[PDB]
Parts: sequence; C-alpha cells; structure tokens
Amino acid sequence: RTLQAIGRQLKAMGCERFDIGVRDATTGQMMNREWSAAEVLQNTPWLKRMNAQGNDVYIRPAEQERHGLVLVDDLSEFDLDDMKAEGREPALVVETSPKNYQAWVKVADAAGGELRGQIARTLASEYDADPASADSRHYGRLAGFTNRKKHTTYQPWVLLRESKGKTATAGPALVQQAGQQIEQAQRQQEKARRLASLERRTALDEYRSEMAGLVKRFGDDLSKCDFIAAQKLASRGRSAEEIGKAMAEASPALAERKHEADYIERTVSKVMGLPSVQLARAELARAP
Repeated sequence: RTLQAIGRQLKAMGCERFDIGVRDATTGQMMNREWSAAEVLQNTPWLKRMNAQGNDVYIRPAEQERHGLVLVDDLSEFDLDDMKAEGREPALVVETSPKNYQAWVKVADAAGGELRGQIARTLASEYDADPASADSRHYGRLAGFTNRKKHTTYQPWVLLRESKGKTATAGPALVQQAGQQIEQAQRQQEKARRLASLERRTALDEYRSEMAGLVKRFGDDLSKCDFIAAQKLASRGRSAEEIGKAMAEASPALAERKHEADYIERTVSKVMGLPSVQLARAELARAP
C-alpha cells in the first residue's frame, strides 16, 4: 500500500520534481534530496528502511518547480468541510495522525513564491490553521509511512485520504486577492516614501539633524543650540574630535567667531563635564 499511496500522492501533487525530507525524530538529524517522481518511487525501499529506523518522511515541490500548490496544516474534518463549501477544495488530503489533516490546495497551474506564500498565510488565517506552517516552502507529510514524532498499544500511519488533483474553484480568485493585497502594501510603501520625502548618517549628519529642530525654538541663542546638540552627540558616544569637526563645518554660531578653536573646545569641555553625559557614556561603554 505504501507504493500505491506514494504514486497517488505524486500524481495528485502533479510536480515533475520534489524535495524529500528525512528527519530522525529522536536525534534531530536531517537529510534533504531532490528527485523526479520516478526517483521518489525508485527510492521507496530506502525511505521505508529510514522510517523503520525512526525517521519521519516529508515532501514538497522542488525549488523552482513551476506549480500552484499551497499547504494548509493542522486541520480537522470540519475545517475541510468548510474549505470545500467555500471553493477551497483540496487537491489532496493527508491524515498525519488520527483526526488530524493536511491539505494541498492547487490555486493555478503556476504561481510564483511571492503569491503562494501570501495565499498560504491567507488560508491559514481563513481556517485558523497552523500559521508557522504557512510559507511557500513548507514540508508536508508523505503518505505510506509511520509518524515517528503515539497511541496506547501503535505508532500512527500517515494516510492519503483524497487525491482529486483539481484546481480549487476559488483558485483564480485567491491569486487575484493576493495580487490586490500586495498592491495595497505597495501603495502604503509609496505613501511612506512620499511622506519621508517631505519630512549612512555620520557625526555631521547627526549634528545637522539636531540643529534643524533646535534653531526653531532657540533661534536667539545659537551657541546654546550648539551646546544641546553637542550634549546629544556626546551622550550617544560621539568623540570630542567628531563633535568639534562637525561644529567647525556646520555651526552658524562658530562662523561668527574670530576665535573658532577656543569656542569649540569650551563647548565640548562643558558638555563632557555634565553628569548626564558622563552617565550616558558610562552606560554606553557597557554595551557591545
């Protein structure tokens, strides 16, 4: 029955190539192989050996396979009833343990990773399924093997329950919805872009940023502006030299001097003597 189940599952999935995952439930050890459907069947003896030795057997379409299959994990029989009645008909259903199911939903003949991942999250949300399982590259279980990851008197079998292989009624609609949601996100991105436009950063950039706000409220005391900006830069770990050089280049109060060097030195000296600056710097020194 193992061979027959694998054969039906591969046909229902419909891919040319698959990733097969083999994981030791006790130890943690992992192997991944990429195989044609013919090669998966050719390797059934080895997979059964590995399963008997305590390994779970997993399956997904290969990377850069062109497909529209989306995995939905941790479903009840009632969840599947709802899915079917809403046009999210499974292309196949796998029982992973008693009363616990996975479905693969075919939304298109081909859909990129971007759309599939969005749909996976959408379907997991729609049916309150496992969100951690919702991504374009998540492994499902391969039918025909024992679940090694237990009942009283014994380890449950992974069973292929249905395997129609047909595109869901809502497939084209789910592809449209995903595209609309991505387009919406992109509009908000453009909004945030345009907003920042109206409103890589060195000591100089840091100084100018602080000043632009300080001169609006303290426009009659540009040296005070310097003092507050210097205090902020010094509290954030900037050097006395970094701050001096920034003032030398960009300070309006400095441009009035001459002398220049003395004003900078005194500004930096006063700032470095402040308990606030000393404590902030000491607390910074304890960070990586």
